[PDB]
Amino acid sequence: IPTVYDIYSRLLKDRIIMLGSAIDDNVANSIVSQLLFLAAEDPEKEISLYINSPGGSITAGMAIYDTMQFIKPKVSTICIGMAASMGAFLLAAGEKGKRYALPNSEVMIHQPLGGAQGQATEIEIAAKRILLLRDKLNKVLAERTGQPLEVIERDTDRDNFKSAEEALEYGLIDKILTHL
Amino acid sequence: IPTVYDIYSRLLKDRIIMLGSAIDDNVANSIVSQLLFLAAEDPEKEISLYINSPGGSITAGMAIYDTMQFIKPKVSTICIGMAASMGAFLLAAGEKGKRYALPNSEVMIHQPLGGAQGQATEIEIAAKRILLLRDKLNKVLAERTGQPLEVIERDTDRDNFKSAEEALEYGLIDKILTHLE
Amino acid sequence: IPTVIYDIYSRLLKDRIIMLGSAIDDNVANSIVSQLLFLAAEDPEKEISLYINSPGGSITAGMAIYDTMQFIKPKVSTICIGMAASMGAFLLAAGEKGKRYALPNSEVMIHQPLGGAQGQATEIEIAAKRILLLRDKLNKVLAERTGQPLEVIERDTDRDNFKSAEEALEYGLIDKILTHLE
Amino acid sequence: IPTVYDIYSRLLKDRIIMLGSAIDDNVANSIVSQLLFLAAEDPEKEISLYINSPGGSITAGMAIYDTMQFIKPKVSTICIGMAASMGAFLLAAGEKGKRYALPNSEVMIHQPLGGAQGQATEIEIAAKRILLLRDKLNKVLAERTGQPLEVIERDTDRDNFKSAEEALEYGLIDKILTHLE
Amino acid sequence: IPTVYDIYSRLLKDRIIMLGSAIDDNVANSIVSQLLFLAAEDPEKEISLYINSPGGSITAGMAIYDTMQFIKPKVSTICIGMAASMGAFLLAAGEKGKRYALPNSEVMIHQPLGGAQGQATEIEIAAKRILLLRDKLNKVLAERTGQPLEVIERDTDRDNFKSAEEALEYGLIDKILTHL
Amino acid sequence: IPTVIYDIYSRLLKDRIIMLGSAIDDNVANSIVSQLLFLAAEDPEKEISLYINSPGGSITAGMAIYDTMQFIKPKVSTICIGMAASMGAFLLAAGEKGKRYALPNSEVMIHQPLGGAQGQATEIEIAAKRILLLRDKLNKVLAERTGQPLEVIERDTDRDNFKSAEEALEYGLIDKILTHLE
Amino acid sequence: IPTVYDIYSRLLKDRIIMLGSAIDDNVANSIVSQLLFLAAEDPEKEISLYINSPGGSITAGMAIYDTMQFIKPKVSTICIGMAASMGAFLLAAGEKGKRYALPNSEVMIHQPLGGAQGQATEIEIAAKRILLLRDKLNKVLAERTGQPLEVIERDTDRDNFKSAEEALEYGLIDKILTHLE
Repeated sequence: IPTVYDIYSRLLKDRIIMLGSAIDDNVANSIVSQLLFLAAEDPEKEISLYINSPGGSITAGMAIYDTMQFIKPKVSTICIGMAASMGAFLLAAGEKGKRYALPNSEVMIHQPLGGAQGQATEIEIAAKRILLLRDKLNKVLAERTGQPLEVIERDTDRDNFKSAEEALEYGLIDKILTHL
Repeated sequence: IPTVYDIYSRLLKDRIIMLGSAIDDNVANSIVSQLLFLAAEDPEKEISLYINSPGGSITAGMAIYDTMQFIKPKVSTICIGMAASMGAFLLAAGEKGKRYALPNSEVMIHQPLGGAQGQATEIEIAAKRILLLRDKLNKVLAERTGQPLEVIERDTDRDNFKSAEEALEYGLIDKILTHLE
Repeated sequence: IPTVIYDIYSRLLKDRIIMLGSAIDDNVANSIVSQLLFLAAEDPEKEISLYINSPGGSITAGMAIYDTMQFIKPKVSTICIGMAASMGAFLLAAGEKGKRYALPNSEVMIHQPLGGAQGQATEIEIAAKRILLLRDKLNKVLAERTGQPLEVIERDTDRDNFKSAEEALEYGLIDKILTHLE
Repeated sequence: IPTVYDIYSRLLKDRIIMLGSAIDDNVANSIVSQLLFLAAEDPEKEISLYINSPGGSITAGMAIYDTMQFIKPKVSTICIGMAASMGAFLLAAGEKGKRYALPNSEVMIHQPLGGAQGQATEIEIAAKRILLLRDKLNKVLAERTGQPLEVIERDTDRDNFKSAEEALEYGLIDKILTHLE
Repeated sequence: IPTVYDIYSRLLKDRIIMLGSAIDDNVANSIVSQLLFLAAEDPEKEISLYINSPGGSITAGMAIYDTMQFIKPKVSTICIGMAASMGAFLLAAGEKGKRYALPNSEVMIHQPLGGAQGQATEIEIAAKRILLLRDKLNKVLAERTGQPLEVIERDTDRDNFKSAEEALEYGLIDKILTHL
Repeated sequence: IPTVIYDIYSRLLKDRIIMLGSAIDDNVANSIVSQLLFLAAEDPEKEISLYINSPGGSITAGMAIYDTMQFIKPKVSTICIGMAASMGAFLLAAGEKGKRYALPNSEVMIHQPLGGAQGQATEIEIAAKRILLLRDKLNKVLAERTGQPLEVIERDTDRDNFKSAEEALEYGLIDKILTHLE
Repeated sequence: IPTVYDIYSRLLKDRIIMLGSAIDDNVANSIVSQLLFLAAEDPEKEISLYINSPGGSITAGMAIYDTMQFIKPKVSTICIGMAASMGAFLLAAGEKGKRYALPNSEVMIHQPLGGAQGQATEIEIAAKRILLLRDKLNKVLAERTGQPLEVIERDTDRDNFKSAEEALEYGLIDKILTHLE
């Protein structure tokens, strides 16, 4: 980032948030803070969230997600480059009707990844958790896309890569931008 | 973090503290300092503490906890994303009636983790300590939630994960926010 | 990066010039896209110049830049200075047709995508199928930008293909080889 | 931390010093510098030193200690979270009558830790030193607490963990907070 | 570096660029940017490029080189301390007649270094490349020095170290400064 | 290091106070010497105070400080706060005779030089000869500063020698033990 | 390095350059830049270069050296603490008559260090180079000191450590200071 004053900061002035990295507790905390701030400046005006991320932590993602739905402003999402795992999720969380993607953008969805370690009990505790998480997310996706849960389930069994059009068709995005 | 003033700093101007990392001596020291500062600016106005943390050091946590109860202002807590171990604890420490959580927030509670090393004596010294710590915390939770000690004890024997509603039911939060203002 | 005259790269951005002099990854892409978006907001009418000296990078990170370039109103002129390979070469070719330059000793290299699979037969197939489409997708874009028929681009990028400024001009990657600015 | 003026710095403006880390030559040097600075701004006004530290170097600690007793201002200490080894020591060094601690604060005291390496002679040189150090410190504690040396000696043979009340009873703190004002 | 407002920056104010490190994509990018900037401030005034470098990437070097020949201003070069590989090259790229070097400066030239790895084909692809690179550079040197290609070729077979005078004689520099 | 107007240590320098609270190496010496030189340029008349809490350091780095102290016009007062060993102790003793203080529980340790040789017999001899002279050189300086006869300093620094504030006062390292700042 | 404006920078304002580290391409580049800058501000006024360095790269050194002789201003050198290898060299490069050193300063000179690796040819290429370098430097030293080349050669065969006086006698410095101003 070129200190022209942060570049990303000047862009925030026009109500634009840039997510171009993996999603972890830290990134989430920043983006959530940006969202909260924008909502305080003008809870009326729209917000744009560009997304080019490989995914990240399930919780960190939901923090962003909920924050988006929580604030008054409508958050428009634009998948630029690539949006997978939570990244894809967040793209779909954008205000229905304002979820865009560029021509060669790419989108990928899949079931949750995790790990258990310890006693049988402990592992069960973790397996039960992740499974609910999977179920919780799939349901959210169903609403955002329109696909029936059954589909989302079978479709995210393994890495599912989709093109912008394929993404439009599935119900992840609403339109493919070409000129600004 | 952006500089459009430090972002987290501008948010502090509206009396909002952001905890989005593990809790250690350092983080505790920062948040306590923020709380103390806010209390000096206007000991009358409310304070909001967003929480998305995996937990941390028992002592570092209590430092925050006590500081919250100590200052005049009422600290409102909002679990955003995830609050476990001390994180969950702090969420519950928020002014009764103003402890919120978002729809897909998640909350986990459990007994303390630690380690002993050395002579039998030394290990006993540590085992006796941690056990009291566990007991001390559990009692605090009982008050904050309303659950009887017995329950908190049995319920935190091993990692206990709860949804926002499950959290509301247990007495950790008071309401699940969905719309702002 | 010398502090004053404040980032030098920043002062250069003031004259609407973006410098890409490193590999291309999610991070770099994010910065450059941000610069492009910013410039388009300042004056969607004026031209933009993107100097390029990069070894290539992530396919996605690249397309992000690519699409952003085609997306914004301003016309993005590209100048291969030193070296432009993989996505780097690609981006050079994405510059507004007619304003894609390269200096005398610039060098340009193109090739098919690199990647890796790991896991069950299924998983590997999933990856092989993906990369292959990616290759195909990119090759098509190149055909348009260069004028070469897909067939050529395919056979020509089977293995690292190094080209000189002239060879690059001939292939249709650049339009002119700059020599001075008086 | 957050820059809204560094936060720890703004807090120093109200004459408050934050010790929330282990104590080493470096930390000591910073805190001593802060103390000296505050004494130059107004040698009349009180100073507050919040403490949440695991302890540290015996010398680094004494530097702070002496500096506290040296300057004109009276240094009030507040154990927030946890104060052990030198940390505990410093808490006890606070101006008698103004050594506080919050509800769930925790305090631990113990004899010195060290190491020798080399020739018999060299080890003896080190053993003789540390032993005097132990003795020197114990005496200081006796004065600050009121306990007779005999007690301090036997009581710090091995890690001794105390609760806020237990700490009040021993004579380490004077009062336990709860509500500011 | 110390503040004067950076020191290397204040020196840039008098139109002086300092190259005192190896040459890599990054360094090249910085220096090229400095050159472009200076050319925008006053395409009429001269520019001075002090050089004390062990060499670097062939491409990173050429980027600098071409940029020097490309801009309107004349770039004067001064080898201070040591200039080898590309470093030497850049010294020779300075505006003919204004390529200086201090008394105990030292200059070294040599053929390109690189590496191949993989299938016979792949290695051939790399060998063919580097060889052309060598040839390309040698030709550039011939022009800048005046030496016939034949000489440059045989002379750079292995590390060739030259003193300021030896450098003057070869045609790399034009004069050895004593006290400006 | 809390920046507040501005870095704590800097504001303290404004009142002519230098803080040495770390080991002594080429770097630290360079900073402290620079501070001393600066203070001497601001007012070569006014006194300077050098607080010391250091484990010691490089013999040369130390002497650099030492000489600089004796070199400048201002009189440098030293205060051992916490601990002063090896060069640290040395520097404390270098303070203007009469203004070398120490707090109640300060501690001071002195000892002969530490080093290492490596290589040919010759090379090792070169190093052994050097360090020995260094030891001798320093001991002499200490004799003057303390008042103790060389013989004593020699025998007394054969192995780590730890001294209390009083023991330090008695030896002649400090002049008075402070109790009030005033 | 305390920000008063930075100490080293304020010192540069009075035309003083501080070299207190090993000498490498980077340090050389900085010091050269400082020298060039000072020469632009007032090519008439003298410049002082304090030196406390263990030595460094032969080329990095020469860059400084030549730059010193190149600029109009006369560069006065002061060995403070220690000056070895190139460091010693630079001390000797100071304007004859203004090369000082403090009482306990120390100065060490020696022949060049390096390394070869590869084919016989390659090694010869390097051996031939370093040898010329040694010869080149020795000659410079002869001029600066007054000693005949033969002496410098034999005298730097192996690490040669000299005291301030020994340094004065050899012709490296001109006077040993003892009172500034």
